[PDB]
Formats: sequence, structure tokens, C-alpha cells
Amino acid sequence: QCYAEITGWGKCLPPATLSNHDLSTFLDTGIEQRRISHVNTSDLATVAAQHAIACAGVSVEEIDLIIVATCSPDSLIPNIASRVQQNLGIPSAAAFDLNAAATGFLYGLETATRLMQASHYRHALVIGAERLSFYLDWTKDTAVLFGDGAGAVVLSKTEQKVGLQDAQIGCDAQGRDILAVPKFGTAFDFVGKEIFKRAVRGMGAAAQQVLARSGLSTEEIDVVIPHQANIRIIQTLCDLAGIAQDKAFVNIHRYGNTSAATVPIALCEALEQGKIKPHDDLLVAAFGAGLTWGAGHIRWGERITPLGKSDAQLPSCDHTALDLLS
Amino acid sequence: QCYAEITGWGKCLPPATLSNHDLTGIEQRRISHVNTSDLATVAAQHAIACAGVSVEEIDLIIVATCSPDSLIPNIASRVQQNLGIPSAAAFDLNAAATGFLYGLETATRLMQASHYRHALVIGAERLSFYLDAVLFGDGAGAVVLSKTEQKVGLQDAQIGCDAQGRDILAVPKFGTAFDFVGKEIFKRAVRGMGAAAQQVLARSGLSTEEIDVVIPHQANIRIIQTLCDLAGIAQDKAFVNIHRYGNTSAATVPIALCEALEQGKIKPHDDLLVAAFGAGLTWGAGHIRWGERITPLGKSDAQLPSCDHTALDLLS
Repeated sequence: QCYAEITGWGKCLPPATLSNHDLSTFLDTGIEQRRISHVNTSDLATVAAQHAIACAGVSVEEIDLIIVATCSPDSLIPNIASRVQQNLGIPSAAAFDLNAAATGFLYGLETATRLMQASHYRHALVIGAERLSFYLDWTKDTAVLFGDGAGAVVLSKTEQKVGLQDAQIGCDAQGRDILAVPKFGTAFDFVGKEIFKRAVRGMGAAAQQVLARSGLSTEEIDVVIPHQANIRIIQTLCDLAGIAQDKAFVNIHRYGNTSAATVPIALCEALEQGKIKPHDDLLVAAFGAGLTWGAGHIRWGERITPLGKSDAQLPSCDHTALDLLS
Repeated sequence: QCYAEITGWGKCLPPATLSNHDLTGIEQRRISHVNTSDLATVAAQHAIACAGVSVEEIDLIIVATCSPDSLIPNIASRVQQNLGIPSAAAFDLNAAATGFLYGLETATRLMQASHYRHALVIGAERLSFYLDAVLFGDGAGAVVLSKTEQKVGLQDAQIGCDAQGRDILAVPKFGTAFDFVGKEIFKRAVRGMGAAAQQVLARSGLSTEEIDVVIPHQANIRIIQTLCDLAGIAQDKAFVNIHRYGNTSAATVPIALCEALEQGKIKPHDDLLVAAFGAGLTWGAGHIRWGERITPLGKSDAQLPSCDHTALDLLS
């Protein structure tokens, strides 16, 4: 029996910051700020990956698998996992984009972990990355909700019982029409109340299943890394699960909802701020357009500090965030 | 130890046919009058009936495409909604034409390492959306996988990507942001698929003589011939339907597999070699050990909405 330990983590938040005050200028949550990228999604992903690689101390030749969870890719042909691969010079790895909306990163984590357990993948890079700013209708509720950013992890095969344990991922397809941008693709819809109910239900039931199969009580959960879409969803999810609200890591106020990137960014910050201790039990939970949903139980291993650090950074930004949206 | 048997197969080729005419290996392609999700849906319905599984038994839906109707939400969730499958994991995977093989690999390992008992893996494309040209068509192919103890379905696979070839095959300004270098695409494809096939064969302990059938990506007849010649595999073992449908990217393999079974090209316990490549440049190969059954348990009446248009008409 093999496991996929999370041995590296990293993030990339673009520098141009957009305050609510900045928003008041042109405009008539929990969120105070978001970032707005002056580069493509593949660039955000690349830098976050560089941080996780250095954090893990792995050589780029050791990576067998790159998954980019996104719903805002630079291009469809080719995918952007292959762009990240080209940028980092990783040779020969499997490389794909996965689209499960905000639950993408959890889907990716589940997928890479099972690939590693059943076959010959020794290290993996799983990245959540978005440039939601590309989508926004500056007239329309939606505009204040979303930001740009990337988060990444590196997974390394091991015999120790760590990394993702059980996961339960799914999709409530009867809710598909309540959250959509239907004419971008080869072809907004936003019903807040229904999104709310189905999200808490989907994430809730998924979390419960994971906990029950792991034999854990809510009390043995040390940290909750939820999708950062809405503070009230997070509070409600915990309240209904009976999980103390202090265990939930929240950074939505800083970055807004960055779809697939929220969980890996939160996870990276939680580690940097020492919120996660060696051998802690984490509960991850997320949902997204689809309506996709998921939860996972991660057992952390020995190390919560980077082996090294990267000098990787985005090209210098000559623009303000107000400037980027003009 | 668990395995993912291919217990259902099915396809959906849109009716409007486009012959070679004035206005590869290829004589015809199909041109869809519906979205990609619709092609995927019908192919799925055929596979479900072929497998005799109930829609409530499906735990996982993967749609390999690079021409989805929408990015938000994904189209796996649309297929799920159309078939009424409750609660399954549903995602879109983009690895260009190697998508279906990537999906097959992913679903198989999900099923072996965790609690997914049945899966639907679909390749589906509407490449006609992209064209500015005689090389591509539209279509979908699907399989259903069912967990079992018998040593059948995908055995070893080797998937990868040659990222130094990323720029030789691209539509770079569709997305949130044509390039086509035929000779380089040719060289890297044969190299990528070749090396992948070799690694799979070697790990499986097979000689090329024990391969019964080859289901390759249908992008170009000469690529297929060259891949076999260099592997030492007899060219007669390679199933080819490109002449009928053209290159339907992620859909080529599952359509070919489905037709190979319908035409009795595949026998119980046959060893299949799948191989594919795509923009990325992605590449992959897989060894499938077929089980007992090569006939559908049932048939579906599922069909696309009636087409009132000619294919010439559809491109206008």
C-alpha cells in the first residue's frame, strides 16, 4: 500500500490589488481585497509550481504528472498543463487540465493520489489556477466576488500513511443551471439561494462520508481548509457538521474567490502561518459550478516547512489594478 | 487487486456528412448540428445500454474534449444532467487527442485505488467550431467501465507529453489569453507514441506477435503505418476508420474501438494496443486485455435531434 504525501506547497498571487474602495470608484461577502492578474493563468500556475518544487526539494526530472485544475485556461489547444511543463522544463510528464470548477483542485488531488497508488507515478504537481477577472461583467453581485491566483502542491510517493486518505467527490447535476457562463465555449446565471443550499448539502454530505469512513470524530479534526467562496457557507458547513469555527482557515478577505485556487492557496498560507502541525488531520471541502462538490481527509506527515525557497516571480507589473480593468 | 473492465461501448457520429469537394486518407467527415455535450450524451446512452448498467450505478463521468460547449460549468455535468445520473463525480479532461486514453487511465486507477464501481469515459469533439481544414471532423465515443476481480481492461499504460513540441500545434488566441508544423508534428508523434507503446509492451512482457489489435489515434494514415512498421507490428492489426470520419481528436479511439467490436475485429481475451497523441504535444499508449464479452447486452434508441440541414449548409 502506497500513499501520496504532500511534500511541497506554494502560491502565486498577482501583485495588482483591488480594494473595495477601488471598486466604489466604478461600482454602485467577507471580501476586502482581490488580486487581478496582468499575466495569463499559465504564468500564475508556473510560479506557484516553482515555489512548491523548491518547497519539496524535488528535481524537475522527478515529476511524472502535472494536473492543472482551471476553468480559465489561456488556451484549449493545447492545454496549459503542457505550458507549465514547457516553462519549468519538466521532461516527458503526463500533463492535463481538469475542469470541475472550484472543486477542481480537490478532484486533481484525488486523481493524482489514486494514479500514484495504483501505478508508476512517483511525484506529481497538482495546481489550481484561475484568472476569473477575464470573465467579469463590470456592470453586474458577481464583480466583487472573484479574484485571480494560483496554488500548487507536489506529491511524493511514500509507504507512510499520510496525504489524502479517503475522499468523496461528486456532482449535483440537478443544480447545473444555477451557476454558469453558458456562451463562453463552443456553444451569467447565478441563483445565490440555490447555490447556497446545494453547496452546504453537497459539501456537508461529502465531509460526513469521509469522516465516517476514516473512523474520526469531529473533535479529532485539527484544521478545515474550505473553498473560500463565501464566509457564511463556511460557517454554516462547520455549524451543521458540529466542527468548531476556529478550526477553519479563512483567507477570503485577502484574495476573494479564486475558484480552483482557493484550497491550495489556503493550504499554503495555513502552513506558513503554522496553523497546521505535523500529524494533524485536515478536512478539505469544496464546491463549484456543476454543481461539483467534494471533501477529503488529509493526514499530514512530519514536515510543515520548505526544504528550500525559489526566487521565481512574475514579470514586473507596470499597471495598477484599476488600470488593468480599464 | 481490482480491474476496470470495459463492459460497454458506443458512438455518435452526426448525420450531416461532408465529402471531399470544391467550395490525409480522408474521404468524409461529419459536421455536427448540435453541441459537443449532445454528441457525448448519445454516445454515452449507447454505451450504457451496451453495458446493461443502470444510470444510478455510475460513480464517475469523464469527458475528454478540447471543444466543450462551456467552461463554466463543465460538460461532464451536462451529460450527467441529460442522462439523469445522480451524484457521480463529473469532470472534463483536456489532453487534446490523447484525452480519451488519459481518461481511461485516470478512471481505471480511480477504480483500482478507491470506491468507484462503474465509470463512463467519453471522448467528444466539435472541431468544426475551430476551422478557418479537410483534416478534422466532429463526433463522440464512449465506454463504460465496471470494477471486477478478473484481470481485464487497461493493464499498463504510459502517458506523457513532449512539451518542447507545444508550439507546433496550437490555436493560441482561443481561451483566456492556427500553428501547424506538419513535419515536426509527424516526427514527435511517432516518437512519442512509439516510445510509449514500447514501454507498455516491455512492462507487460508481451512480444509484438501477441498483440491482436491496434487502436490508434486516427490523425493520419502514414503516422499509423510508420508507428506499426517501427514497432514491428503487422499493419493488418491496426484498425482504421479515418476515411469515414476524419480526425475527431479525443473521440477517435473510442469510436474506433466501438466499430472494431461491431465489425468483430476483437475477440474475447485479445490483447489490444491503444496509442494516441495530440496538441501538447501529448502522447500515450495502453495495453488492454479484453474479457469474455464483445457483444452488447442491449441496444439504445437514443438519437440526436433531426437534422434539417446539409453539411454544406451547416458551414454557411
